[PDB]
Amino acid sequence: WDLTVKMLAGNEFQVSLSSSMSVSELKAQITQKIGVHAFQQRLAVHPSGVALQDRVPLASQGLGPGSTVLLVVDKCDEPLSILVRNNKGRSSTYEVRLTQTVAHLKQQVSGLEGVQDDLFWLTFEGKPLEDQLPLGEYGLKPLSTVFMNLR
Repeated sequence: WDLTVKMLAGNEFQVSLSSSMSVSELKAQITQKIGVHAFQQRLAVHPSGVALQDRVPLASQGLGPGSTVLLVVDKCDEPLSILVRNNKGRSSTYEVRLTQTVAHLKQQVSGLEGVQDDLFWLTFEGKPLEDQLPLGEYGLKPLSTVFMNLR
């Protein structure tokens, strides 16, 4: 599957989807082309401008081989205030950026809570956060609540 990507603020380039033919794989190929995090990519159908739905298959949104998608990169990486609730249900406020790793947040929580980093993990809406992934890949927002879970 070969697709044209047209960036509003710049270049047009080709990508190939040879695995899942999903939005997730389209975003990953764009990362290889322009070095931008998947969670910062905004995509629409060319030329309608209708936004891509992140869980609907590409085939059902009018897209396949030879289709064109519009791409813009969200320029926003300002700090945002989230909550992390400790083992006793006490929440503390943390300033994070979506380009920081889960490991960055775990360092902040480790210091404020006084719990060595390997004695806990973090969950958002029940899903575990992985140290190496950016906070942005979990859809954290201003006022998101994250849970500290002890071993």
